[PDB]
Amino acid sequence: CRFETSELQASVMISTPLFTDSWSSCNTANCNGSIKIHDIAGITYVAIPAVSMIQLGNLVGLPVTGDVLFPGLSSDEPLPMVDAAILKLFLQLKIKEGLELELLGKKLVVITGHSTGGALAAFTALWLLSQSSPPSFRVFCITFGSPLLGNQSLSTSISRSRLAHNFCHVVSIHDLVPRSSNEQFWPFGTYLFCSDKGGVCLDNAGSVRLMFNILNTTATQNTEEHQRYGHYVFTLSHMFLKSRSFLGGSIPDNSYQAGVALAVEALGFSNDDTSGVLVKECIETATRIVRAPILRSAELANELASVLPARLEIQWYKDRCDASEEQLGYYDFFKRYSLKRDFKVNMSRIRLAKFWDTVIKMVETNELPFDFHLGKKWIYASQFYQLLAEPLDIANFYKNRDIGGHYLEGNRPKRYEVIDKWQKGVKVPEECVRSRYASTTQDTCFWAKLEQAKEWLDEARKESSDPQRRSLLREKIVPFESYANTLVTKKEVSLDVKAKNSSYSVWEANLKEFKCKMG
Amino acid sequence: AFEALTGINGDLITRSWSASKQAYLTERYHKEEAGAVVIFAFQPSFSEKDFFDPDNKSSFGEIKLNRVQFPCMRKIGKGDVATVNEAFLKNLEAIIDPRTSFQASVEMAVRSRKQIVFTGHSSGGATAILATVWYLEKYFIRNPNVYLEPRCVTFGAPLVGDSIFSHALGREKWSRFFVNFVSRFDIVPRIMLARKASVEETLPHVLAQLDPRKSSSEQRITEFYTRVMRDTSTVANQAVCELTGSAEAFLETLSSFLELSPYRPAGTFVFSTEKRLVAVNNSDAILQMLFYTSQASDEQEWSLIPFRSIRDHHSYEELVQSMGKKLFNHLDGENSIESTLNDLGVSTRGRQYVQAALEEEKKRVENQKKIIQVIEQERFLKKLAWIEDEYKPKCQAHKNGYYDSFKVSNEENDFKANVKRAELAGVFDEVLGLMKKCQLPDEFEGDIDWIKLATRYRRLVEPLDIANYHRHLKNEDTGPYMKRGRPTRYIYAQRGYEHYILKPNGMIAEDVFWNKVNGLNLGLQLEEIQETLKNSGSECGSCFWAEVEELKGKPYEEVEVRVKTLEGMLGEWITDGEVDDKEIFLEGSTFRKWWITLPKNHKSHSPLRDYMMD
Ligand SMILES: Nc1ncnc2c1ncn2[C@@H]1O[C@H](COP(=O)(O)OP(=O)(O)O)[C@@H](O)[C@H]1O[C@@H]1O[C@H](COP(=O)(O)O)[C@@H](O)[C@H]1O
Repeated sequence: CRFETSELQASVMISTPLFTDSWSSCNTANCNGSIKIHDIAGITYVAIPAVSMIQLGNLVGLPVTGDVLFPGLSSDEPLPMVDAAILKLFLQLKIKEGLELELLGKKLVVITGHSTGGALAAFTALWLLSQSSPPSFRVFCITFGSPLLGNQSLSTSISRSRLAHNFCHVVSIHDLVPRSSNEQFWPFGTYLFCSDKGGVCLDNAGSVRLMFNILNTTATQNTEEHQRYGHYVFTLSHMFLKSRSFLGGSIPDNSYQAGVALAVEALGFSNDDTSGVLVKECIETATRIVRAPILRSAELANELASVLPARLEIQWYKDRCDASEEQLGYYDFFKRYSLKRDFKVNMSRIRLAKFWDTVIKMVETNELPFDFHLGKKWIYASQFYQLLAEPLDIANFYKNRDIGGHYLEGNRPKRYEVIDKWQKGVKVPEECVRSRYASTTQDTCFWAKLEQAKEWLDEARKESSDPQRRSLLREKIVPFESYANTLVTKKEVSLDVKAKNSSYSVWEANLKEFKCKMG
Repeated sequence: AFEALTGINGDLITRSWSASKQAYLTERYHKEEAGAVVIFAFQPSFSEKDFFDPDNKSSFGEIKLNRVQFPCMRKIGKGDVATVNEAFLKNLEAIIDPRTSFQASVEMAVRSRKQIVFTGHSSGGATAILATVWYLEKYFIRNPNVYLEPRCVTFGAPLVGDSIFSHALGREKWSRFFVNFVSRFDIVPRIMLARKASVEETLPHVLAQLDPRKSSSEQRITEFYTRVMRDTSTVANQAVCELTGSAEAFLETLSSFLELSPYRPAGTFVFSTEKRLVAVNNSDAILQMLFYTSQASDEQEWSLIPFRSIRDHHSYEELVQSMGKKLFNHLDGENSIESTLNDLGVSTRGRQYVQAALEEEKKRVENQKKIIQVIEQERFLKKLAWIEDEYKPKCQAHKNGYYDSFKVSNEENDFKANVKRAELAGVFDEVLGLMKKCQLPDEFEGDIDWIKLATRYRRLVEPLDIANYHRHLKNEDTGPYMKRGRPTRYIYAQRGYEHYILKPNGMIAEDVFWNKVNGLNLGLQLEEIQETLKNSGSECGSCFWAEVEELKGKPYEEVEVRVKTLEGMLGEWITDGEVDDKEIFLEGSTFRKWWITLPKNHKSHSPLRDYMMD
């Protein structure tokens, strides 16, 4: 019942003006031997010339110092690397220092290039997309016959950062250059493999690599096929006048297998030859079948509803703690873990943690739509959850630890970092006049920070040094103290923080006494 | 057969064609009375100004409809109004103008229980499409009956409206009134799929060539045809990739960079070849077919197509005269479309995509059946029934009401009501999520049982969601409920119901509201009252409580207009079931406790004084 879209995605790209305009710009840049920046029909094209001299093939890590950084990509020691000649040519041509101002005020930018020009264009678009802020223009990158740019670590990092769809690499099926990089290099982004008969898109690095191997089993090697992209761009962009039916015999009745067979033919192989069978299997195993993410997202509302009673249980537990005479606040209540009410709400803590873990994995694996995390409903459901529950996960960590890192020291569950990032898909002014303490402490890591301030107050109890006690106080105690007092001042803590026997009230007392002791 | 499907017989088709021919000679329109039938045929034009309005600076000559004059031509929950060709709209407006006899003639035929037909060739067909909608908004929605049903019959018309226009025809169940004949290779139905800029240079010459007035060029025809089909290719490829939900991230990034025609087929389309007559309902399947039926199968046919594409704009005479010898069928209903599409010149790949569009409709019908089953099951309806028949009676017996009970208490029935609120949020948010992504049939938002259900849900549970918002102080995180807190599910419910109750009377909810406010004869000027009531809770009875939460903490002269507004809305809210008089005046009610604290002068003169004690 599947629907095969590799050829359709190729046809969408081919039918756009971007296809022919990016190529035109590439051709002009090649003829000039210089970068060309110009507007066609309201789109800014930055076309980087082909550079035949540089020595491709040698990997080096991304820059860690200088003016040219990629904070949006992994640091995690399967380290991303890129072609050193391309990095050097980027700094050599003064791309950053120049393009910066020549693009200010533009709103639609295509970065494009033939050959190593395309490798540099991809590097440049990656750089633009790898800053802490997104660029202030849409960025799209089309390459023609580009050699590969980096290693596997770079490619999976680009996928993980959700930048891969900003790239379309047009590869003529008889162009040796993209298929001929050394084996340490990996593709990233979507590949449009193309022939005289049409195009096929593969968006998955494994499928692209497979196709590279398949194509390397075919025949004629003349270098000048690398030089024929103008012919392919022209032929492809004019195929809309002609009616194109299946040219083999047996179009397989089944709708999915039919679209696959047509894709194989669009690459120009016959579904009878050995090569055509390999191309078929490659296209067939590119898709990886799931339930429609649009439907999955809609029905996920019922699953959020079904897990919500656990969040309500945290709400009820929190109220009951507020009403308890011990006045610990529900953070310290749950950390103490004496009562049956503590054991009961812990079940709910676990249920909610597993649900939001499952949701976030679905997001990572694309079982949910690419823009799922931008829906207001999910931003606020996850925020409401986090507000109530993150203190309990903090308390569980500190109550189970060996005394044994700190929560905020590589021990925060991933899902809370993701929820944090989702919070940026909305508005965040609207400071309202608060008439009482917030229902839940607005910094959902407040208690972790307090636990660290507690440890630091104790180690400054050890003291001896009366000017080194000051460092601990000047550097790692008073900052948290005034942070807390502004949170209390603006009423951004919940009332349980100011419960007489909460660890915050205890710490506030200890510190005020210590501060009388030494000016 | 054809008649069975369209409620239109061959005699009606032939008379429509004659009238359309007739309208060349008249200016604006020509009226043909014949038996039970009055036909209004509209004059085509063949100057560029009548396709792309010279003062329209957009790229496809498009403009949003007037929300007051076309109150159904919109998405209800989302609000977005439909879009149409501005030149065609302006032509219709000049015809509608009271200094012509058009309105009088239409009114007379309505007074005589006549069957009204609007018809036209070329852009007059487009004018017909708009005239039908005008008529459906002026007459039909006010008193729907069978004698009042229109018919609209076009021949080689260009496209007219966007997807919202088509969708709104589907919601009101007006699509059935529209039949559009298209001769296979006719270029005019395809023209408006191209960007203005793509066809600007050569369009005057080709329109002149299509005008039956002195033909005396192959380069211009071939360039024009090439450009229309290039843009049409982009439109069709993007549309089928989009409607199937394939490659969403890629498409959303590419979309920023593309200008694609919003025009979509509206109504049933009937494609005509030498041997077949093919009727198709689905707008997107038709769009794909507009592209793929005009492709060249080999070099000779390519040489021929552009010329044949101009000349086939005048094959409707032979079309209507050969109707009865052509083999008829209905693509959407056929369970193997291969033969039909082969006969229409649709390649294997074209067939994949026409099939995709039809299949997406079938998925929408499937999604709707799943939703209907969930909402008709009693495990579902019994949550609403529990809040109605257990929770509310128990809380009002407690003398505080279910709003306040949910807002402050912690008993087991309040926790139960919270659980059920969350579950109902799940069901209705799923439906909303499907509608936001166009996953349900066009009709769903107009379905009476769904409107009744969602209205019961809104009146019953929106107060609990307002209680929820304020109990956890989210109003002090993200502002008043009515601004940023209100769930979109309740807005969709409110709009569905408002449209349901107001459309037979030709009224607009916002106008109803402001006229009520003006009748309250408050002591401010118009602009001040408009400022004061911005984002207030008094536009919807199920938002009563949110308004109360905004007012209760403020001095009376800060809020006197808003207080008087709320009190003015209360009596009709109570009569219509939007607000429960057993609830809001209880001793423990937040509202009751607040109101007795309003100055003696206001309470003595309030229309609510006989409801509460100090
Ligand atoms: N401040 C805040 N905190 C938590 N939840 C919020 C907040 N404001 C609004 N909401 C809820 O966000 C959802 C947005 O969905 P929708 O409007 O469909 O998104 P769209 O993309 O169309 O803009 C709403 O459901 C809204 O709900 C309100 O907030 C309460 C949330 O409580 P739970 O359901 O228990 O999580 C609801 O009571 C309702 O008042």
